[PDB]
Amino acid sequence: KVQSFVDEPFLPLSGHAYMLNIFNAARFAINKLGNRQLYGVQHSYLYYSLGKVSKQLEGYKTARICYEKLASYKIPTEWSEEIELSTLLIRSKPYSDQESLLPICNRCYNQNPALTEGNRCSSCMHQFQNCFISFENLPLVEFKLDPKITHKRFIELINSDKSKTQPNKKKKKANDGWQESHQGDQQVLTFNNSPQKGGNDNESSPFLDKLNEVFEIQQTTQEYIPVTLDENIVSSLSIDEVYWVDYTKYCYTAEIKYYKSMLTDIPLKNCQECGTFYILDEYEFEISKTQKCPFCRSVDERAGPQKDVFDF
Amino acid sequence: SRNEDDDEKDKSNLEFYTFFVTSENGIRKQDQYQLESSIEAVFAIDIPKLYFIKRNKKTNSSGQNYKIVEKYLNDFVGLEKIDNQIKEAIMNFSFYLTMDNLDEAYKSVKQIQNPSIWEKMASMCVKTKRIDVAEICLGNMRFARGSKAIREQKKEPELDAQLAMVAIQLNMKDEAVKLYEQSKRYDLYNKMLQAEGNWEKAIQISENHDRINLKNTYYRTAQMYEVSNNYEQAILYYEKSGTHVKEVPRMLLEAGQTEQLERYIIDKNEKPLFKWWAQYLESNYRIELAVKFYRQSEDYDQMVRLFLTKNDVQTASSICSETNNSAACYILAKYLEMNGQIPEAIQYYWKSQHYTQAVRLAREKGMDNEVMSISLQGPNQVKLQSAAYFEEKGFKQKAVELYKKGGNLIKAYNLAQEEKLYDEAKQIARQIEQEEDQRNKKRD
Amino acid sequence: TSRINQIQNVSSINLETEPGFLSLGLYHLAAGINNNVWYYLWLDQKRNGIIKGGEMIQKRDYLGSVKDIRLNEFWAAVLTDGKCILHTIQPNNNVKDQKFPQIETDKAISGIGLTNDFLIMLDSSGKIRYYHLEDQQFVVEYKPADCQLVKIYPNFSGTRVVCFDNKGSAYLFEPAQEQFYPLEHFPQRAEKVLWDQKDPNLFAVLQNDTLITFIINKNNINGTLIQPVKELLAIEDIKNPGPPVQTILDRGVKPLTLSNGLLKCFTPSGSINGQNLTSHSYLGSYKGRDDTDQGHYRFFLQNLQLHKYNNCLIAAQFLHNAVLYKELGRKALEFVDLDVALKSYQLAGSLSMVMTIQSFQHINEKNIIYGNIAMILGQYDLAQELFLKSSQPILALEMRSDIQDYLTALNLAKSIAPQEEPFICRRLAFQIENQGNNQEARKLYERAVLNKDDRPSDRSKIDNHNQLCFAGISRTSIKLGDIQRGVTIAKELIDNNIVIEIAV
Ligand SMILES: [Zn+2]
Ligand SMILES: [Zn+2]
Repeated sequence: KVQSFVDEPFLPLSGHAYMLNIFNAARFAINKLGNRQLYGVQHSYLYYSLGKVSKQLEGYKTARICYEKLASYKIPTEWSEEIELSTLLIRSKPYSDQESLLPICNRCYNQNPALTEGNRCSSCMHQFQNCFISFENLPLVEFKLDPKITHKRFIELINSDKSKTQPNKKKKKANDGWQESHQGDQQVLTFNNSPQKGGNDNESSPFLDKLNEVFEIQQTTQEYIPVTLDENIVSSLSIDEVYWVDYTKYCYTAEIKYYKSMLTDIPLKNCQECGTFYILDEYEFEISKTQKCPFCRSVDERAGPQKDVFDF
Repeated sequence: SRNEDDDEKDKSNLEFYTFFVTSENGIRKQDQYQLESSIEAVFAIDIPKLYFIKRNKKTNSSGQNYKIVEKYLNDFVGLEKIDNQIKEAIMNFSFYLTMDNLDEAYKSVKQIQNPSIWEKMASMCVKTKRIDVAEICLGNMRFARGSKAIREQKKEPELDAQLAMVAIQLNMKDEAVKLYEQSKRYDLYNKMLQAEGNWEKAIQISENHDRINLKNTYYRTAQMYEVSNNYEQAILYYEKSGTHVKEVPRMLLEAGQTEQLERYIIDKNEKPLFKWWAQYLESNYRIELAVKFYRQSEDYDQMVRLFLTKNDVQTASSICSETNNSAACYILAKYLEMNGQIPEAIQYYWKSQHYTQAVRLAREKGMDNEVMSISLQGPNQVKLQSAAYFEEKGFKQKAVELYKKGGNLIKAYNLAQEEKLYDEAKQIARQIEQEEDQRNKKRD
Repeated sequence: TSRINQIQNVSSINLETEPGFLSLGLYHLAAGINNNVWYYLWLDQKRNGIIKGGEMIQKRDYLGSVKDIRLNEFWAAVLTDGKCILHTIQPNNNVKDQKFPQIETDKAISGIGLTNDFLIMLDSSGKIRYYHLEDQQFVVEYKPADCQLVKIYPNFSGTRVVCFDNKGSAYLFEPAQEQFYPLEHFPQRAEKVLWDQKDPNLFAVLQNDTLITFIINKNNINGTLIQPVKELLAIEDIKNPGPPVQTILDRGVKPLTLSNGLLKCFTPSGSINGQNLTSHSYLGSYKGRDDTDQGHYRFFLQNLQLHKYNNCLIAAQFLHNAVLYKELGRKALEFVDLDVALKSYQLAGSLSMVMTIQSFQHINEKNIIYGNIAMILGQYDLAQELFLKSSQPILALEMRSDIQDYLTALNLAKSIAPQEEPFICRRLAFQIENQGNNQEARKLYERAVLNKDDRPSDRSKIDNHNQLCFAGISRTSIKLGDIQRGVTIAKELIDNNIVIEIAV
């Protein structure tokens, strides 16, 4: 993606969405790769594109960091004078970035810099997620299931729990948590130079209480241990938000990962053949444009069984 | 084709064989020499030199003369530089290598050591197909490049490939070619042939043997032609290569032949070429020609973008009404978001199959019929979100209906007990028993 | 003067006073006499097209004299004996004067320089300051700047600057790196320096009677190279410093500027001569159709001096001599020109060269390539130092083990990556059975065995090393008379050929 951007000469007045997508792709690639110097990449195009897109989109801290990195790099003489001139020009610009662009880490509620080692935040040790079409951060968190609980009956039990947790007004935990969130609300914001701490704990739910207790435990231990959930929280959950990834078609029993979306308003679509996440807007637009899954390189579900003997 | 007749003029029917004879190992073959047709007879044998009789046909006299020809042994070819004490060490090492007596030969070579002697060591080790002594010698060259080649080549199941690589490192291409043919390996030989310079021979070998790396060979030949400044040959081998849509414009702009690029794009008549040329025209402030080439490339998003740059919304509206492109409508609605044209923006978002944005905007602005019409044709998630919003609204009956038409029917059943209706409740009961039977009929 | 060998139509501007200072901008024209300044404009900004006559926009008067006038496109700088001021040429409706530069010292600015967007001011105290036009801020400050500053000359964009200082000294300054660079072989009475619009690397210095040309090189291995280009007629015989090339200039003529290897020489009767420097002059003289061999060798020599490696490559391919091919390949390799070096070496007839060249073209990292080029071409210690300076010292350890020095390799391995101690130690074992020191082999092999037995992970390599070390102890114990242990450990080991060799 970034090479298809860079080889094309840039438009002086280009679309803001295209620039944002290119910046996100470059930042994600730089964060994920870092220093492995694998076969295929040159580590110069990414930095140059990130610098140009940041200069066009403020991003003063990232621009300075990538410009220093490129100064440590060697480039063809066509770009050196432009790079030094842009660096000296940006020297006069204010620091502290521009906000409203740094990714928001879930289970932390804190703001982190765009370039943070192997695509993880400083507050916790949790892997980020991105929609491959737009390379935009997704509001998703990872959780595990007890070995005693089996997934097949887990599905039916959580379905029954979601179904029962609506009409019966006797006792339910979901509506209790919703009402507690509506009644009591704590929202604090603190400003710093690079970071921002968001104290948003209005939603008092058993899941979030267990999450914050586990986060304090991990801070005490200074290590990462994935959260393990018991039957009560599992019953307290619903059906639409879960986005479990299965590798059963390749291996009948290898592993299974479970993810929860904090924001239920945003819809996410998970291709199980390639096990990749997408935003329904971009995924639907791409499917309408072409009937092939981009990373999966497989047929679309809406179409018929194209897999016949002739194609085989 | 004719590879056995013309070579017999200089080849004779006499071959020389060298042997070391002892009681322990009996007789062992050491080396073989092919005598040319000019060589008439074997004169004698000496340690540093071998002497033969050669005819003198060029003499005009009736009686042709005969001269002595002095030649070096295979292990002594090249070493012109003081041969007084080395012969003993070389003979001892070869003799001990005949029986593979490693340590005796190593301790015999210990006392002298010399880089030229070490390269002769490595050459004869390659000749005798021994690897450990060969890599030890390559360690003793202080030849870091050969060691790096060893390290990068050792990751190969075939030892013959490593031997051929060492032959390349020691500069005899014929032995490496023979080894590659012996091992039935052609890709490494194809790479070597591509490197050395005979590109056409490499192309022929690839097409008759591999045919897989043929595209790579074409690309490499095109790159070589580009280095040779042969623009026509470079572009030709680009179209015979796998990719030519992007390499040709890049080389043309590197050279600066704008008119040649124009001739090429007019001859090709391809949409990506039109898009590239229009983008370049817009970059160099040729707006009208860029618009014309965009029209020839059918990129309506670009016309909407350009007309939005100059705030010429009327022509953009006409274009989106005529072509009815989806992304053009999407970007037009994006502009209308800033332009304060919410109804038309929502309509265009609905047309562009972007459901959630339009339905969420209308839910904030309070439109009822449009959002349910959108959700009826939308996916399950949009249906759920819109009908939950309708639950949040003052009228819940329509939310019940949209659940009934939505993907969640147990929710409709539970609402049926909640609102304690009977007719719609019994219809929902019929629907839920239908879905239960549908699920039970799949597999049991 | 856009075109070559001909002069376009001149345009007349009317005046009634005779100024002693003249300044030219992209659009305006400034005429300055003592305490009087005149400004002229063409059309009204945008694109000229048709050009109108001289328009008197604003007559400017000063309390002091006008020492110097500068005008880039949009702002104008006026110098008086003690103070510099700024002005806007297009607008006169604005009643707010420009922010006056300088500080409480209020001393005369020794050096002033206008670029497209930046203003450089250098004071008599020896301090250079960078000023942003639209922001009006001091972005870059450098107070020490060696001993004392006399004269300054910036690039047309401000990327480079050259400072002439007391006792006839010269220095090069880069705002990005904020570090000075001393200069050598410079005349002490040169008055001006002209940059080249074609390439920022090349520039020229005007002595009172001679022209000197200099080039900045950053692609040179482990060095930023600045040197006066020499003249040489030897057939690759000598590569040593010599007299610099000097262009003979006529008496009382001032070249206006140098661009594309062409100098705008001005001579009386209003004559403009493009001429050429006597380094690119023979470059333009050579045609390459038939010519001769001495001329072709001179063309190759001057291309090598000017680093025109494409002309060097064509001059090489004309003459099939192998030594010239080797020299050109070595020079291109030393100037990190990978493609030219590969082509020259392939034309020479070597494959081991091109294998490593193609392997090197893969890596785009900086220190890794610098060290690899050093270790292929010349010395090895500098390559090791470069690799240590890089982020992959394991390559340096491998290179040191490759030379088998084993005096610095072991120390480096212990210093950086002590987890590879066993394998390298095994190599020492071979060396310690090469020198005949049988006893030391026992302890070296035993230490290696203990080290590899400590780590149980990845049992394949551990088992291979164990078998090899067991063979080593078996052979060294047999050689030392320890028959029982050697024959026993030969019994447990299973690899047949090694046991056969030990029995032999
Ligand atoms: Zn976190
Ligand atoms: Zn997929």
